[PDB]
Amino acid sequence: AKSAANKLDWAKVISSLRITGSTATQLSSFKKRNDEARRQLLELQSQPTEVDFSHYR
Amino acid sequence: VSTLIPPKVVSSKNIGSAPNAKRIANVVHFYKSLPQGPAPAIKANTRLARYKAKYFDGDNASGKPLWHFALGIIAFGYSMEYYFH
Repeated sequence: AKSAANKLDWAKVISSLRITGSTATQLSSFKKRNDEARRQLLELQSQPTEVDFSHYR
Repeated sequence: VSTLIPPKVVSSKNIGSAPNAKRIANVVHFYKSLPQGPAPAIKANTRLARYKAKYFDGDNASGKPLWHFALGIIAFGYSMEYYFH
């Protein structure tokens, strides 16, 4: 999924050789990498959102 | 703010470019052009058609016709310079 999302992004960079000066498609790809990179970090740092009534309480 | 879309906008972009001006030019220059030397009209038949095929064609294009012209004057010896001025 994550590798599949940008797999087609390596298709547009090949498509970008004939189309030079793309204002926002790369930015949209940049945006879809900026938020997605924020996704993996968010879930990996995400502890189980709970207070351990057994131990931590 | 969104996914920009200039990959597919050539339907109206293929009119202003310089090669398109040449494109619409030479394609008209090609369709009607005769394929393999067709319609050359090599059989010339007009009055002195024989002359048109020996020297008047231009394959030789030498001093023979003026030689023929000179011989015509020679054959007219007793018509212009003799029996007359």
